[PDB]
Amino acid sequence: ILPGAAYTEKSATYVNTEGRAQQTKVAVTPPGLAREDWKIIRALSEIAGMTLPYDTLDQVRNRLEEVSPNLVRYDDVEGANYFQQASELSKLVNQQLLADPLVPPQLTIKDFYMTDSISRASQTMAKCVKAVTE
Amino acid sequence: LGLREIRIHLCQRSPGSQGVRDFIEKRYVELKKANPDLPILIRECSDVQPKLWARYAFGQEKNVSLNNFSADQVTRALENVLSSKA
Amino acid sequence: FAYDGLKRQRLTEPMVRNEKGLLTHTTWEDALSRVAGMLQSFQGNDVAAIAGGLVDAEALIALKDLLNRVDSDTLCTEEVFPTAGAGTDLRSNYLLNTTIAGVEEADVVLLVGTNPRFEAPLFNARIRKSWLHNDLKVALIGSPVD
Amino acid sequence: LHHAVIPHGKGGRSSVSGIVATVFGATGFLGRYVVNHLGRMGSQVIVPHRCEPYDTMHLRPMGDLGQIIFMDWNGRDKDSIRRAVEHSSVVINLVGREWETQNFDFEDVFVKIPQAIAQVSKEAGVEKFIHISHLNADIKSSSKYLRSKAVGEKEVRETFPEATIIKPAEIFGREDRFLNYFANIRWFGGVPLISLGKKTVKQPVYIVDVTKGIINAIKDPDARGKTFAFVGPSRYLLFDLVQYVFAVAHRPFLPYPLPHFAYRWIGRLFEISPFEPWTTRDKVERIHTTDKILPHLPGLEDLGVEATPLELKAIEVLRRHRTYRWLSSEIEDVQPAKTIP
Amino acid sequence: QLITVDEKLDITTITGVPEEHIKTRKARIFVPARNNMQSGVNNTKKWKMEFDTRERWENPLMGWASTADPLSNLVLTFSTKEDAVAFAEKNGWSYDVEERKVPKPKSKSYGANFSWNKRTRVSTK
Amino acid sequence: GVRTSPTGEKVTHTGQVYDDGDYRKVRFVGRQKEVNENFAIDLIAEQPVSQVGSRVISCDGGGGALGHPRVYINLDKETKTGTCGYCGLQFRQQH
Amino acid sequence: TSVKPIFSRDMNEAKRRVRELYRAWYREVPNTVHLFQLDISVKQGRDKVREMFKKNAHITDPRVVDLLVIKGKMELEETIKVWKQRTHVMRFFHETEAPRPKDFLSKFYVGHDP
Amino acid sequence: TRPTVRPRNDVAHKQLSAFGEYVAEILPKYVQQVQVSCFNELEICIHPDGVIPVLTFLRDHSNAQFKSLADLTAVDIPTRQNRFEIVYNLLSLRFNSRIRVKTYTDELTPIESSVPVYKAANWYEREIWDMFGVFFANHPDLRRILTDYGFEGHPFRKDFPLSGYVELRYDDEVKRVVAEPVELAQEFRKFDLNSPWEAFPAYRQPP
Ligand SMILES: NC(=O)C1=CN([C@@H]2O[C@H](COP(=O)(O)OP(=O)(O)OC[C@H]3O[C@@H](n4cnc5c(N)ncnc54)[C@H](OP(=O)(O)O)[C@@H]3O)[C@@H](O)[C@H]2O)C=CC1
Ligand SMILES: [Zn+2]
Repeated sequence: ILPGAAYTEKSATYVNTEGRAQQTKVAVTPPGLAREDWKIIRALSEIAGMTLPYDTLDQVRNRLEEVSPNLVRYDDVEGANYFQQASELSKLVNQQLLADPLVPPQLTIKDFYMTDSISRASQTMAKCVKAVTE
Repeated sequence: LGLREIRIHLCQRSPGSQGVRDFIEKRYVELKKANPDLPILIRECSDVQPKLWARYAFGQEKNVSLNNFSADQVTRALENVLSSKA
Repeated sequence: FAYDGLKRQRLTEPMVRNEKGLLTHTTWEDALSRVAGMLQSFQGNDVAAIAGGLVDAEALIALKDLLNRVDSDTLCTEEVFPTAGAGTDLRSNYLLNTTIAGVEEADVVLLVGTNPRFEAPLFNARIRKSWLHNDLKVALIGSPVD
Repeated sequence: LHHAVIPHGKGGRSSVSGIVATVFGATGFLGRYVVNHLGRMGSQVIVPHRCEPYDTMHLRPMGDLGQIIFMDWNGRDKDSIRRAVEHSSVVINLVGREWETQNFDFEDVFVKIPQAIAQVSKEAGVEKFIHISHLNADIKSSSKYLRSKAVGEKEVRETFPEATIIKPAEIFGREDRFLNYFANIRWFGGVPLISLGKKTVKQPVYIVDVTKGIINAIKDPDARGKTFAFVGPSRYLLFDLVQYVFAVAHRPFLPYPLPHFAYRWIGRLFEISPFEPWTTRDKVERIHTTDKILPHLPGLEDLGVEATPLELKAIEVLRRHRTYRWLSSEIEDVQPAKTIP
Repeated sequence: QLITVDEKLDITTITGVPEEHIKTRKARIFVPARNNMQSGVNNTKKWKMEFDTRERWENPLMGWASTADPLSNLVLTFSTKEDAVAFAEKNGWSYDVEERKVPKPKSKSYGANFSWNKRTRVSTK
Repeated sequence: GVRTSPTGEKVTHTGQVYDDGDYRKVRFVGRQKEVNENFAIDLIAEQPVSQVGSRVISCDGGGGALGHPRVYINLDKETKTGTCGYCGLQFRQQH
Repeated sequence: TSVKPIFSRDMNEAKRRVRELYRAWYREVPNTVHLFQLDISVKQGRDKVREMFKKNAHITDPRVVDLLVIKGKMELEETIKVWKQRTHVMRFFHETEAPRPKDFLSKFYVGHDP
Repeated sequence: TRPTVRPRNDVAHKQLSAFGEYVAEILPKYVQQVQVSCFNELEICIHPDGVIPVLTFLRDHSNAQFKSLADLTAVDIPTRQNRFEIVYNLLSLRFNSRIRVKTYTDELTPIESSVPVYKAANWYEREIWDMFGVFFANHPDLRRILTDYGFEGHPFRKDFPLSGYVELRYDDEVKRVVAEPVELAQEFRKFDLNSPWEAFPAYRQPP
């Protein structure tokens, strides 16, 4: 088990459903011996004699730009095109639609409160589930 | 030492990426049909120089500038990657 | 209100399995060395990784680069997306291309197999805003959720 | 790790080193440097003291608020030892005396007390134990001091098998009884030496080197159960060393030969003092004992410390032994001593 | 008599800052978001420059929040984004600039509450 | 009331107590842990509920301007008592 | 880019003032060690002086150089007149600061500071 | 004369306004702005080249006679390209009047020393150099005055941290006081005090 940082404890990049990249900021530091997540992997790569070529947060974000240049365009919504090509390729292989009706995982409010590891450990979220089921 | 992944960066509106835009429009569908299991990641971003990235085994990457290439030149840059593996 | 989960069940120290098979606190030096030793002894499809829901992009690319350097390409996510056809080759295949603010300009919305109220509460709030103010017509294929 | 001992900060005065250390014998030459280095990085230091609280005051500025804790103890009261070690993660034993007293002989301070501290520490779950012995410890030694060190070092390794045992040569520093001892022979005119100091070799080590070696032993997992020998970088003839001491201090050097039986007789003369004897028979023996060569033991370099030459620090100890005429003389004015290659 | 100096302004060597706190810091240039607990907008007028948050730990004696970051409380105020960027450049700090967020102009109408045939009709006042 | 932990250390009115294994309790060896004995949570419970004949009562803690700011307390719910938010005194509406 | 100078019209004149300051410091180290009764050698003192000049070798603005020289002369005067005490002279050698390793792994083990 | 409101004095306001433009008429080469506050204090804002001509005129002119330099100080405004405002407060005993003269400079531009005009300015300029790092040309003896020997930085700049960068303690090993990076047992707690509601409409800046 390698203890990493939560989203409140690191400056990290997330892309929302629009494709808009945004970055968190460090509010507090990770607890105990926990460490920034990308540093753990960079540290491991050196111990295994496979050192990744970036020592700072700025450099690893340069590496992000080399893989998908939109991941460093913070707060910008970058248009994506070629829906025609995607539809053309989506016809090549036919697959069957099942008879199962489309049922979402969350059907009422009680299913809304505990979905991730943080919310599952929240005592407040447990109060909300208890409130809407008793 | 084979080919693992191809990435194509381009701008949606710059004239320098026009050839890359044409290639995707006309030849990407056929290119993907010949390499079903080859990830060919197209990533558009405003005002970037078009580039072709190729990742080989054990994380070796090389990139080729596609700035002002015509659609025919893009097909060669990709043909060299898909064949002259390394 | 979920931030109080950040003060509970936290992982604060590296852990390894002891000789009875139970997790015990150890140093960063010891923990990484046991991981590095295994990483140095496996190649290709013998090494895989799974990224969870709250993982940042910096860790994602760092993990990908580390696994690629042992010639592994099994970098997976838990959340499925069909790979048939364009797969993830084209961003438009897996994006909300109309954008959230665009909901306010739509005149029809078709929701297929989703419960935006709980999946994206603020996105659903945006739909109700357009339903209220632009007389948006909304139709849903799926279960009749509220 | 218990949450309260996870290191935090940048290794400064207000940081948290994670070290909770009981330092027995912290009120002496080696104690003040060890406590200084622990408090520098925000360790919790427990200082059990036998002395009058006035004599511990110099330790108070060494740690942030609440980080130095003082307790009373008695080397024969095993309960008082338990109170001082039951909360610590490491225990350091620096207890020792260069002369026997009416109440405590070399066996008490070098065998009984070190054994009792190690025993209580083991029973109390103390995880680390650092014990200072002596480089020249030997059951065959002609010095009771060195014979008791050999016995005490054996008993410590049995009570606390995982102990780190450190064996320093003669340690030189500002408050040492080494360079200061030679410089203080000047009040008797000539400098007596057994065989004119040509039969003895010493390899003295700087105080800060020993201190840094102790601190690294605490943090080094490999140091558990080992025995180290802390020696300086150079071996000198006792005659050349004392000649260098008088040159650095710019005092006239008048060595003369004194046979062993004669030196012993004067040693007893100074043992009459009920206070702190200027010299003793045992002290004369240890100064003229050759510093053992122990290639099989690890040393300071094994703990990361780079031994400090005596040539760079002698002035720091010996400048105060000069007269006004020579006070301002610089370090390079005196030529070094012949080092036994 | 004036002289010509065409190089960029770099005062990092005559400000006396330790090198660690020049090259390892990350200044954020932004206009503070409105506190959502209040409607007043007077605290969203000026540009601010702050630095990256660093470790705080509990003081063993009291439990107080200790820090070793000298810049933990440093916040500067600037009239414009250009002023803040220029200050960051000459002092050698890398920085991120966040564009000002201005509330969208809204179309408000009391009459819509009583619409004959629209959904904006309110059921209560 | 002030309890003691299984280690014997007294528990404060805020529930503080060094746990079994916390080194920081060495600061109390040879000295003592200062602990106020009069727990205000228990003292305020000792007070009796005051019966009033109006829907709304006011409290200022007593002593006039030596008390706390004057507040008004609603006594319409019969399932519970109105509590002063400053001093904790309790009120109830008689029948 | 027309700015009022401090002393030097251009870098050529500024580097002349730099060399003059270096000579003054270089000659002064032997007296500083002797007067302050420091336990370091003249070689260490002059190496430290050299290290202080070197950290600023990358400057190209004459005005910045002039201010560095002005401060250097102020520092030298404080030393020559024994306005400084031994503690001030020795603060250049940071004798009590523990080593802070400057490689990624070492920092990773100790904390979050980059 | 409402009891809680400070009363106005228009006679002083008028007199100071007239003298303000009198100074602007006589020294147009250097005067950039003249203003009188609502509590009757006159300020002359000048080009820095005019420090000596302007201060000499106010000291020696028969209709000015500002013989006393009450105060000389600086203010740091990081948002300005010339961040340092230099402020001279002068007193005229003959006319029982005060005047403020203000100029500006940046980190790298020297200001002419006013010691020739006012011997009082000597230590004030040393303090400004010490606390702000503004260099004064032709000062007979410019050096730190308030900070510790060898102190690095200029504490009164807005970007100098409140607690600085180093702190002192006594170290037994080296037997002297040493300087080490600052660590605080309790960090200073920054308070955000400003109300989000405007207080003074009369001073509202245009949007
Ligand atoms: N040249 C050297 O200095 C060398 C020293 N060592 C060993 O290092 C250790 C310390 O060295 P140093 O610090 O120089 O010795 P010091 O005599 O300078 O200090 C000795 C410490 O032991 C304590 N002590 C002595 N006798 C008793 C006693 N009967 N009961 C309780 N406490 C006692 C003293 O406390 P109080 O202040 O109350 O007397 C003092 O704190 C000793 O074990 C010594 O043998 C090893 C090699 C060389
Ligand atoms: Zn009340």
